Amino acid sequence: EEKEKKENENSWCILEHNYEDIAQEFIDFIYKNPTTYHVVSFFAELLDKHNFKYLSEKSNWQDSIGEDGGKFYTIRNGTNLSAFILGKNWRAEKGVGVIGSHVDALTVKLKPVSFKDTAEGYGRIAVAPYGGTLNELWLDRDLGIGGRLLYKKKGTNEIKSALVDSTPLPVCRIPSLAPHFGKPAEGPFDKEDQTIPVIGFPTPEPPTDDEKKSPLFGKHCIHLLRYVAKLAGVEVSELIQMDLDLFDVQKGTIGGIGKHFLFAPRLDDRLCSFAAMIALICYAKDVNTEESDLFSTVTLYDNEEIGSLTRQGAKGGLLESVVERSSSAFTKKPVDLHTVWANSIILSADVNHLYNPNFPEVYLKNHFPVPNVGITLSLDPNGHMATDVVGTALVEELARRNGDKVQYFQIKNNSRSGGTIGPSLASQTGARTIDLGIAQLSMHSIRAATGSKDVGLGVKFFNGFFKHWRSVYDEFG
Amino acid sequence: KEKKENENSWCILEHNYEDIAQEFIDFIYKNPTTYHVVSFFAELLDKHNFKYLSEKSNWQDSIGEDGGKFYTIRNGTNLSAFILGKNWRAEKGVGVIGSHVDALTVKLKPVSFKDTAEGYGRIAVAPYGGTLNELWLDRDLGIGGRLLYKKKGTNEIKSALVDSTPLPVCRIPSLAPHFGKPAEGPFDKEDQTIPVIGFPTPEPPTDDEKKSPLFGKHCIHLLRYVAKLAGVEVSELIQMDLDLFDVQKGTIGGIGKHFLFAPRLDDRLCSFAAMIALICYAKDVNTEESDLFSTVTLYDNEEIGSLTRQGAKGGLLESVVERSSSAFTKKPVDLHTVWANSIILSADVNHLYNPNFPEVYLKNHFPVPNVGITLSLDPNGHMATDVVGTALVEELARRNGDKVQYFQIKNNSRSGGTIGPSLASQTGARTIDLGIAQLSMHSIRAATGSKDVGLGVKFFNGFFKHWRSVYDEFG
Amino acid sequence: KKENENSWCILEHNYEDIAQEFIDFIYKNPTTYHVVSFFAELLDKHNFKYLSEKSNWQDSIGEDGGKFYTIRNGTNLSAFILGKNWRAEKGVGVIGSHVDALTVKLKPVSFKDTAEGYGRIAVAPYGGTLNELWLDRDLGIGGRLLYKKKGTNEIKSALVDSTPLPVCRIPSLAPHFGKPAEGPFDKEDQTIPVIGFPTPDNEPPTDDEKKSPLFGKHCIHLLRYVAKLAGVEVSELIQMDLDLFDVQKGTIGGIGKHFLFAPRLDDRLCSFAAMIALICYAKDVNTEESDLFSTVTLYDNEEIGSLTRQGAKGGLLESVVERSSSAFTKKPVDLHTVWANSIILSADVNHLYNPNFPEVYLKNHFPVPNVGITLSLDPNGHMATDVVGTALVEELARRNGDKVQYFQIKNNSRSGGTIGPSLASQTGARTIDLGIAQLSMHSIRAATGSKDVGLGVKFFNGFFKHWRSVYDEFG
Ligand SMILES: C[As](C)(=O)[O-]
Ligand SMILES: C[As](C)(=O)[O-]
Ligand SMILES: C[As](C)(=O)[O-]
Ligand SMILES: C[As](C)(=O)[O-]
Ligand SMILES: C[As](C)(=O)[O-]
Ligand SMILES: C[As](C)(=O)[O-]
Ligand SMILES: [Zn+2]
Ligand SMILES: [Zn+2]
Ligand SMILES: [Zn+2]
Ligand SMILES: [Zn+2]
Ligand SMILES: [Zn+2]
Ligand SMILES: [Zn+2]
Repeated sequence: EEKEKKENENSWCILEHNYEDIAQEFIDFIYKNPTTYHVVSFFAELLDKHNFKYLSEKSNWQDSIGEDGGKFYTIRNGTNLSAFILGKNWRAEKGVGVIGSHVDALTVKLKPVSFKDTAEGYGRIAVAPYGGTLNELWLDRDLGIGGRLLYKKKGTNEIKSALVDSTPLPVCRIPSLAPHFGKPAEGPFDKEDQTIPVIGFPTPEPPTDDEKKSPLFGKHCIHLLRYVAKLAGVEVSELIQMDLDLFDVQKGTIGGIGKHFLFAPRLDDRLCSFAAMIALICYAKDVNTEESDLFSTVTLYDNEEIGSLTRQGAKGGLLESVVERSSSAFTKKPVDLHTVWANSIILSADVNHLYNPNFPEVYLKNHFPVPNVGITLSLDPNGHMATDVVGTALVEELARRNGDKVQYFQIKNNSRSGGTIGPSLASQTGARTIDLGIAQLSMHSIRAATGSKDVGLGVKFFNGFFKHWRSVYDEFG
Repeated sequence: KEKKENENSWCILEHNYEDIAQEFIDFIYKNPTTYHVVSFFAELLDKHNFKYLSEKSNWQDSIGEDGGKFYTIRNGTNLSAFILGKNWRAEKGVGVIGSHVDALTVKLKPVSFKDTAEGYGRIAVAPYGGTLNELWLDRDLGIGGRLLYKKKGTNEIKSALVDSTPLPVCRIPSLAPHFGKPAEGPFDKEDQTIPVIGFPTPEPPTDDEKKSPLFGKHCIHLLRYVAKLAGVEVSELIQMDLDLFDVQKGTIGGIGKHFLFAPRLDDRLCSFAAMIALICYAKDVNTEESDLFSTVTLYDNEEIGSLTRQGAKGGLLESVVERSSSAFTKKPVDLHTVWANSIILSADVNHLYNPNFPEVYLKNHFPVPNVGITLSLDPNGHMATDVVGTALVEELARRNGDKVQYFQIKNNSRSGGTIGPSLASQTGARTIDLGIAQLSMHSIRAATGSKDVGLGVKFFNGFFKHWRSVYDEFG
Repeated sequence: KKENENSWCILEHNYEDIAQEFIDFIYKNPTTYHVVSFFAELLDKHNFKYLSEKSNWQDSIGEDGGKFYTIRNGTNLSAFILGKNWRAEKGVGVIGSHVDALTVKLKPVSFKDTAEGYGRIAVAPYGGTLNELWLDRDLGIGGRLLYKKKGTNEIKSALVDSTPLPVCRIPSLAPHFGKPAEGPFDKEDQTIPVIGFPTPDNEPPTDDEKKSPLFGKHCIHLLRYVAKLAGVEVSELIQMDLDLFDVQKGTIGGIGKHFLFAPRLDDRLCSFAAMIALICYAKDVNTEESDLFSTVTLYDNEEIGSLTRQGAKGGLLESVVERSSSAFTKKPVDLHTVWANSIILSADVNHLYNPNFPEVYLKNHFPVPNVGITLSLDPNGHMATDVVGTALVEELARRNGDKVQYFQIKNNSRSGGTIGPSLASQTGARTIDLGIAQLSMHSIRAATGSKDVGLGVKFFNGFFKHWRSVYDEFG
């Protein structure tokens, strides 16, 4: 009972040097929450279990947050979440300790009309890529279906939503052509005409009159509508709309001959999102908000893989909104947000690239990370990352204090860089922003890899950030 | 009787789609530049009892507890009209239609002067967006836009709009195919697609005309002409912002009159439909009794990416809502709560199925003429439309008796972007990309359905009436 | 006193002194850090009070207004003068420029193994550097060191500069070797700075030196060198952000001394000219009497797209005006009214006519040396300049006795973009892109007219004196 509670804290927050348990919780998390909707829902439920109070965006917060502050979260669009801890003794000059990550991952979306005519008896579905999917890595993979259904119960005018998930059933697969056929079997393949998921081969019930009353009748195969309705526990007639993903249902696993690796889908950026959220929860356990003088948050964004210019992406400003609304409700007096942000540190936590020993020519000597060491700073002099000399120094100081190791990633001068939310958050807030993350192999694959210790090592680092960033940043004044 | 007949034609109350189609054609023809379009809507708003508010003055003394019907203009090319009900509160949100009034055109260069070329007069021009291609060759081009002038013996700089219509002052002449390879396009936009304005025979500049700041920057024939159109002296002209545009008047067409052919549909088609819908809706709205905040905001510079003060990224919508709500309550307004409860229709024209290019249209995701409004859907952020917005629009249409169509690109194709994503992130409000579909977007002369203007007006009117009620189903 | 004012502020037609001060400024302040520090020291000497971003400005700015400046990141500076009689309807008179220039940055780990005895350092390009123009140039090293004195927990900053010593040179391969000596060259493997060729008798690292966080990240000779320049121990070094730059001092040139040759003109030329205009202007402003709000805001990261906290998109201008106006009045300020009445000059260098490349310059739309400020015009959103802005600057010039030139690209050419569109969009204010024209933009060593620095200062000084009065004629 009491020993199990101590052992639980030790596993989740790596207090007894137990990295294996947190690695498995991450794997289970990825497997049980295939879509962005599931991930945000998982964290929402996690936050409820650790006494964070949900606040709706749709209502003013002046009545919900008082002088004692506390632990809160809000959700936008079901895909964009911000959790935060506000201290009774917080002032504008203390700033905010932020970790910003994204919860969207490369996937395949069902088209608004997924219906395709049968092709020599084969059932197929019309889909679209979200980011750079539907390539050769997506061929011959077991694909489940899941996401958000919108429904309206009979004899009501309420539109409600349900999350669905076929796991472990792979409902479809994108079949490669056998190499025996020659040149037609050689990639790359047309994302509209060639990489189409095969969902069935049915044999010889037709649609009922009630099923035909569904808004989605004609838009999707009657078998599909029946299936998702059964998963949701509603009638076909009640289905209003849907937003469904196809995703790899292969469960993650520890691997390598010495178990040094973790293989799993959708690491970018659910890896950092998970580690940052668990760190927040671990940190929150020992925070009395009545005595604290800090403002801490993890904010999770959608649509980072498509450039962040949506209301649920980093450019939509959920962070800025949360800090403005909370501080207004907290003090009930004029808060200078420019002073707030000038004293803040934002960690833009996004996965970066582990050294791949089979492609040494793309990695910059002395500026790549390796597995199971620690967090990696993303450095770039051309604005792809927001990291600057003070932020580098802050993180290195933090790590030396907390016993963490820090690695570097920067591109070769003849190479090219990805871009993160970091520059966007820095510009929108005016606050010093540091791009960093847990490094991984095979980013944007359907199944990626990181170190087996790296989930725990990330949790450890981010926990130390929340504990010590304010004290460390004060050295620079 | 006359007022009942006008309401039927303009607001499609008696099922009359012909008249509103003709008014749209007349509107496009009579207002060739963005300046003219904004001026048209300003005059229209004045006639329906909307009060102009200047951006340069604080609105607290102009808007009170009763709210009302208002509009404002930035740069002469960015206009926001709004209806603020006396019983509005932050949790009601705002119902917004955002469209753009800029269209592909050709601009006179700051110095339009060119030396005569074997006797031919020509003017130096620049493309605004993807113009000066083969579709702009051999078209009758009028000249028009904004002149800035200063009356002689005064210091004030004033504005006049000018328009040569029906006179086409110039034409970009194709080379006869007889000459062979030189006559094959594409053509150089600087050296080959140059408007020919005249061929003058053997008065030189007077001493007064030389006092013009524009003397030497434009041909004296041109300066005299635009001076005459504005009713000012050449000496008084300080600057100008002039377009060249197709003066071919729009028309109903097709063997069964199913089509409307007209220039500059992108996006004056949705802008007109949304604005007429707002005026129709406003006729039956008592602002003393209303609990809603409704707006149509019209932007400039969308075709060049919206990053100007008069484009979507310049934030006129957000400013209007902030200034209105501060003046209205005279107390702190939670603008985050306002936008969280809002719906933005990003109304921009999308693509009708072209039966001659079936390979670029996505099966089950193309619109056809004369059916209804088309949702623009995109999973990679080119459009702001999401699952809830789709369901909302479909719910709204089922209630109002409208039809809804889909547009989405093929996976192996390419998509343009709209202001929708910009508005969504700037406000944090759910934004829905949709519009009236058309053929031949970005041509000098495009086409849509002859009923689509009226169908568009009907849908947007339905939006203003029922969006709040329908969106409450999702809460 | 009068001789100093006449030299700096060009009051007795002395253009050579200010040109030489500019050359000295460029030579003594090679990095963005030095440039901001130079302007900070200049502002201090002219009685502008420094305000930290990290504290509320309520206790530093009162109803009297005054002369102030603030700094973000050591590279983003905003200086401003706020009049006691200022109100929202007077707006703000803004010059916005950038102080970052194309350079070469040391990598976070600059260490390289010796290569047949040669010492080299690992570096990266900031903008389009490490090309053939960067070969065979004498390169100095300088920038910001972070250190922590022994027995303290205080991270402090020091600026270092090797000038006149060129520590580095990127050596071209001799043409004798043939094809390998033909560019372009790989920026990672071929354009690597050579820093030395050490001999055995450069001592081994001491135990204290090994305690540095930077031990292993840079070779010990480099660490010892930068420690000696800052006056600290190697062990105390925490981090560094260092540039490589041309140490060739600028000069007046041409057979008639019509030119000025110097490195890093983009955009320290306009920044210097704008800042000196502000100080010259500020000498005769009594803030107790003034009703104006004036600012020069200097940005970092313009050359890489401005999307950082210290770039234009980070909003230091907007922040300055909001914080100032809040502390100034303590009765709420309508910022939308403020910006609606404002003028922003986006002052960034544009392109002088290069007579060797006539084919890329647009006839009647290029500037020449020693005439005056050049308006940057573009109808596709690369610049923010509009017809009213053009007329304002021309009016202003006519009143102050300045000359104005034009720059616009040919229809078949390509344009760069400035911060102008960003600033116009973020504020909603009318923004005018203009600048002092130069040859050879983005070279390691560029050129402008020898009179153009003074002509720039004179024009910008005229702007601060007269912009409010002139813009009132357009109302
Ligand atoms: C050669 As193919 C278009 O079938 O990948
Ligand atoms: C766009 As990314 C840095 O999540 O691969
Ligand atoms: C070959 As050509 C420039 O006359 O279209
Ligand atoms: C830039 As567009 C969607 O108006 O063609
Ligand atoms: C031809 As080479 C890559 O040595 O510049
Ligand atoms: C990006 As630029 C207009 O300073 O060359
Ligand atoms: Zn990614
Ligand atoms: Zn990522
Ligand atoms: Zn368009
Ligand atoms: Zn459009
Ligand atoms: Zn530049
Ligand atoms: Zn520049």
